[PDB]
Parts: sequence; structure tokens; C-alpha cells
Amino acid sequence: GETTDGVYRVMTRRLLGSTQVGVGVMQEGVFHTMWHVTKGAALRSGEGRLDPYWGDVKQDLVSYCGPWKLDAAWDGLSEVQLLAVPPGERAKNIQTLPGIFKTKDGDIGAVALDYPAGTSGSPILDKCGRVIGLYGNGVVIKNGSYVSAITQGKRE
Amino acid sequence: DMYIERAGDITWEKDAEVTGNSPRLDVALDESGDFSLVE
Ligand SMILES: c1ccc2c(N3CCNCC3)ccnc2c1
Repeated sequence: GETTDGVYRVMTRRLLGSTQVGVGVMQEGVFHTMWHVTKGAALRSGEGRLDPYWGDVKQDLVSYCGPWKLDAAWDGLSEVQLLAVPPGERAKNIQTLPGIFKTKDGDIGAVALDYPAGTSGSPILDKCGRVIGLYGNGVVIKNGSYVSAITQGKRE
Repeated sequence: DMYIERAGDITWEKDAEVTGNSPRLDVALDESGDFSLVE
């Protein structure tokens, strides 16, 4: 299968036609996505198979072929880019200044950008092109608009 | 049966479209990974 670093769509043929259920990041031979996209199932890449290696429902993250490799963090001050990969549409960079999710266990960056559910797992990047988290786990605020956490895993 | 397809490189785009606001929200995270608003 294709192991080149970059952003990938996660597809299924179980439903009508070929449906995009999410997106993920290939980095250092490991595939990174949100748990709710795959539910921890195995994936195919051409004729090859990617087996889950680590996952956590509460973090809503999963890695395949190896441990979670992404460790960059939002600096709390600068604009970032969502590299949105919407279903049936070309990858497109959207620049934004994150907001904050304040929780009892600390603050997390959040991006107020609304894309189809199938865009979950799209990477959020800093100005050096490093992945600071994945888009797709968030909340629906008063006005009905979507705000995603910038979800990042731990590099063991 | 799920499969992956490459969609692009991961790089910052100079002069990308700039949008979105920056809301500061109090939130709670449950054991199932669901975020909710705290009021
Ligand atoms: C990524 C993940 C989820 C959503 C979403 N939710 C679908 C159902 N739960 C509330 C809102 C609406 C719009 N864009 C999204 C992007």
C-alpha cells in the first residue's frame, strides 16, 4: 500500500456507492485519525492492510501500524490552518485564529469552522506545516454553528 | 471495509483564505469523548 506522508481520505463501500467517512494523516509510517471515523476497524491501502495499534475513545483518537507520532502543539497566539479534505472535493487550506475550550482539566484550542462530518480527521497545522491536532470532535453552540477542539495525541 | 486514498501533502499555504471567529467556551468532556457546553 501507499505509505507516503500526507493527508488521506478514509472511504467505505458498505453504504451507497463509495462514501467518505473521514480523513487522516500518514506520518513516519503511522496512520492517524479520529476514533469515531473508524471505530477501531482495520483499513486497506491498495492491496495492503493497516491494523490498529493504539486508540482511546475519550481522546477520540486512533493510530495504525505504530504509536501516535504527532506532537506539535498550538502556541496559544498564532493563526493556524485547517487542511480541510471534504467529501468529493479537493484538499483546501483555511486559515483561522483558534478560540479556546476551557475545561476543568485545562484549556484546549478550538477552531470555529463548519465542514461535513466526513471531513473529521482533517489536520490542523502551524506555520511550519506541523500537525498540531485533528479536526472533528467538538460542540454545537447556541447559533447552531460547529466549533471543533484541536485534538492532539501524546507521543510516547 | 474501509480503505484510504491519498488527498495531498501537508503544508502551510501562503495567502490561504482566512475565516472563522475565536470563541472562548466553557466545556465538559465525558467518558464517551463527547464535548458539551457548561452553563
Ligand atoms: C465534524 C464532525 C461533526 C460535525 C457536525 N456534527 C454532526 C452531528 N453532531 C453534531 C454536529 C456538524 C458539522 N460538521 C461537523 C464536522
